[PDB]
Amino acid sequence: ARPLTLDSLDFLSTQRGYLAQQPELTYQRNNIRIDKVSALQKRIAARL
Amino acid sequence: LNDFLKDNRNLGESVSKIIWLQPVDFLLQLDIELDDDVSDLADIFAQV
Repeated sequence: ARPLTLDSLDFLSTQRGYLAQQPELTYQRNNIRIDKVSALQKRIAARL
Repeated sequence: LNDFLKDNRNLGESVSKIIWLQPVDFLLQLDIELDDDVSDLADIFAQV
C-alpha cells in the first residue's frame, strides 16, 4: 500500500528491491546466516 | 420574490403571509475508515 507518513523515495526502493530479489527471497524463505540480512526481514520490510 | 408574486397572481387569490424558515445547526458525528491503498485524500473529503 502507498505510504501515508513515510518517504516516497524510500518506499520505491523497497518495491524495486522486492521485485529484483524475488528468486533469492523465496528460495531462501526460511534460511538465516550470520552477518547477512535474512529473507524474513526483507519480506517484512517490503510488505510494509 | 415580490416582483414574481406581483406578476403571478391568480384571480381571487393572494399570498397573505410570507414565512422564512430558520436554520438550526446539525452537528453530525461521523467516523469513517479508509482502504489501505488510498491515493487522493482531499477528494474523499469532498465526496463525503
